[PDB]
Amino acid sequence: QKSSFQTRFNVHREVTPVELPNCNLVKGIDNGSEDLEILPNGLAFISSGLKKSGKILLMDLNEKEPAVSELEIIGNTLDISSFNPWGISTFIDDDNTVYLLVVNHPGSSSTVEVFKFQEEEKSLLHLKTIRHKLLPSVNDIVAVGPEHFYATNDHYFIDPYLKSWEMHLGLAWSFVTYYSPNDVRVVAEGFDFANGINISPDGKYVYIAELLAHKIHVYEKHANWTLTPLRVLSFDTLVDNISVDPVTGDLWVGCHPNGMRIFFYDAENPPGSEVLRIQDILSEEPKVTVVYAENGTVLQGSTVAAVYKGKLLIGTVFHKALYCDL
Ligand SMILES: [Br-]
Ligand SMILES: [Br-]
Ligand SMILES: [Ca+2]
Ligand SMILES: [Ca+2]
Repeated sequence: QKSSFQTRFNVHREVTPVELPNCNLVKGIDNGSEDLEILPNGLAFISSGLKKSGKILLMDLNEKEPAVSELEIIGNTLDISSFNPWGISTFIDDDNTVYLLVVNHPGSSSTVEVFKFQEEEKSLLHLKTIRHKLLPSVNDIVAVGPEHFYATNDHYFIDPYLKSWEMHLGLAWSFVTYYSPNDVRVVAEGFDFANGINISPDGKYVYIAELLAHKIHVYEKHANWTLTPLRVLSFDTLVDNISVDPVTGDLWVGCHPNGMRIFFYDAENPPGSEVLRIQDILSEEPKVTVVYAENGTVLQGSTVAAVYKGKLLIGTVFHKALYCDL
């Protein structure tokens, strides 16, 4: 028991540094940047202020030193006042409309909010609130249409007091749901805190991070939307969000080296950050490289990292964000 805790929360881990030439804190990000996603054109959406307001931020990564702006959410179908965004995902339709899907925790429950991005206006037009009995505790999603996605539930329970028991007992009842207007079903289950999720650029593989098991599961994804287990990779770190580079298919993964520091926050012992790159994920020996790692004297609690034209943007649960030369 105390032993399965020590191993799940990686309570002994310390971080060997892995430095990058020229990293700057992103001015204006001080209360989290837990998930982010960069469009083919170099615009980056970042969710923030996870639990100032909850906000969706925008950076144009083509700029020299991109400044962050807050997107204005418009519409009457959403109460912005309890907006508490977590994972996000984007979907670009055949006419090039950009949809942004955002996991929301307005109180103890979960929804997925769907927005249309209005580029000229720098605004997000709310379209729909999605909720469902198979989306009890949503952590992140990956969109495969305007209202179609796979979602991880990082717990089975909705009530925060039961969630906490569920996590501490190690039930491993976290699960993944495929959501679409006519067909919502469980596609995988039995995880110890499923969390990041993404898809290969050809749509044939789904990747799921299992935070407290320290694993990334690769599933074949089929024409009828079902998933079947294909590979599992293991790590000496808590894997959080997965980003996928569209040119190569590489995974870029934000990680928490030591789970004690990220789960029991202590300002005198803050969590560090760590970013992995994973290549040739189907091969017999996937290539895993630590691209960036530190103990938190600069960036605390890295959750996500993605690359665009030689630059690496790294977000955190509740702290800052870093933009680096690769
Ligand atoms: Br519940
Ligand atoms: Br750490
Ligand atoms: Ca995401
Ligand atoms: Ca997370």
